[PDB]
Amino acid sequence: DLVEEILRLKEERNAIILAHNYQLPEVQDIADFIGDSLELARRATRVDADVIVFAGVDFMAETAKILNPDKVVLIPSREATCAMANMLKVEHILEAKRKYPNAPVVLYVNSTAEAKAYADVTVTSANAVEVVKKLDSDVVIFGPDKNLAHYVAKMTGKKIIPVPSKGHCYVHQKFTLDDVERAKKLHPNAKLMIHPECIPEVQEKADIIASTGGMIKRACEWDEWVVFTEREMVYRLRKLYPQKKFYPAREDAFCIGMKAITLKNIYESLKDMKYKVEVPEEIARKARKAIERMLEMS
Ligand code: SF4
Ligand SMILES: [Cl-]
Repeated sequence: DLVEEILRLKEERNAIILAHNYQLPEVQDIADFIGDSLELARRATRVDADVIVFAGVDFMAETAKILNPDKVVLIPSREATCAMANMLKVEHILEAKRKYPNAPVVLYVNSTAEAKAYADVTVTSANAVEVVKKLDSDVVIFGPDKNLAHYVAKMTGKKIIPVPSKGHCYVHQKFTLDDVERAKKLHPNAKLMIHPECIPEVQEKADIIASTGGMIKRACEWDEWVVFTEREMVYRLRKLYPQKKFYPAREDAFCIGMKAITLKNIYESLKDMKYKVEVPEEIARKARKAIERMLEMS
């Protein structure tokens, strides 16, 4: 019984389990806190636990370690990785900076810790517009997601240069205008909640544009929603609001990296104290500073 074993080991290890909204239902069901990556990392800084088991992808566990350097942070599989974050290389940032010497570098939190060390400021989907509006430059380097960059450009009026030029999340890139039309045909009383990682023409059809935390916040505004994000978010929303109706926008919006994590490797993570997440000191210090500037600018 993996659940019973996990619960006992969590107590033995003085551990907290943090799960991203895209984790499998059986993982969400054993987590202590569920949410998006930055919010989970922040909430753990106020928790008296010795060990964090991060049920999510590598950059999320890295952010938890950056903000909780004094805790052991475990990732259940090193194959839990983010294809979008991995598209942004330090080279891309430096090459972009050498080309636009006066442009600030704004890093979406969905990005490696190493990339964060070169950012002037980080952003979440929820604070990206307010942060970028406060930058003096009308030209901004933004990464790694070109679709979020386009949304920020629209809402700020600034020129936003995506780094890398084609950075994107393959899960969110799948959604199309045909998916929007089908959603309205199959669920005519639903409103559309759309992640800003979706393509701009799909963003324009949204009733609300928000990442997963904002979807949870704004779900109270209507009783039926079609959800344009990774499909496990539907499970999360149905558990939060059993009185509402939620429908996935697609049959295939599946993040392979998120689903590298299973109940069995959460058990093995606590049993064997693996896999330990470490962040080099200089990267961690610089990544912290960009995050702190984000919170001051928002
Ligand atoms: S859903 Fe997209 S952005 Fe999130 S971890 Fe998976 S690949 Fe990365
Ligand atoms: Cl994600």
